[PDB]
Amino acid sequence: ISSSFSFGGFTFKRTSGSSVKKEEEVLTGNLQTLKIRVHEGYEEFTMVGRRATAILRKATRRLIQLIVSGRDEQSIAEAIIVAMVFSQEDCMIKAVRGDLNLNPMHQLLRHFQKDAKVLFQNWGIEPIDNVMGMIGILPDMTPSTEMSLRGVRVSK
Ligand SMILES: O=C(O)[C@H]1[C@H]2CC[C@H](CC2)[C@@H]1Nc1nc(-c2n[nH]c3ncc(F)cc23)ncc1F
Repeated sequence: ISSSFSFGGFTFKRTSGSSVKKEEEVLTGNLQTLKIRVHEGYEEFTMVGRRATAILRKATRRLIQLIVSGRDEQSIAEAIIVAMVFSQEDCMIKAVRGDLNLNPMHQLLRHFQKDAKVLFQNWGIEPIDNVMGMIGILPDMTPSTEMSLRGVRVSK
């Protein structure tokens, strides 16, 4: 499996861990069957885009943590969407609200890039502690000191 690759306009580089691929069929939130390569394992990545930078920890169909820095709200949102799709989480699969048309991961990404409101509302939030250098981000992509999208923090 490749150590560096591109997804959603971000260069990903695996800095720790490894995964194996297992083909699985998942049911989307539009009741469509999708055949995807699910990655199994613990991994850490960097993400570098033109307008945002992040560190992503993940496990099998599970986002662990995304620490993201970006130029503005929109640029941060772009990184979050890519990370949420990349995670392969079921809540992301179940947030699909269209029939998808081609690589299935790319179709998922394009769908959420078009409108991420259901993705962000269904993802979940959590309370956060005041940690120096970080802040929370709400489903509407605005900041909060007290709560954040689950597993997501913004570097500031
Ligand atoms: O699976 C693919 O066809 C490609 C598509 C474009 C980039 C990504 C994500 C989709 C994937 N390629 C690659 N994906 C991965 C990978 N590691 N861990 C993952 N967890 C979820 C995932 F979803 C993809 C990966 N490691 C090396 C790759 F080279």
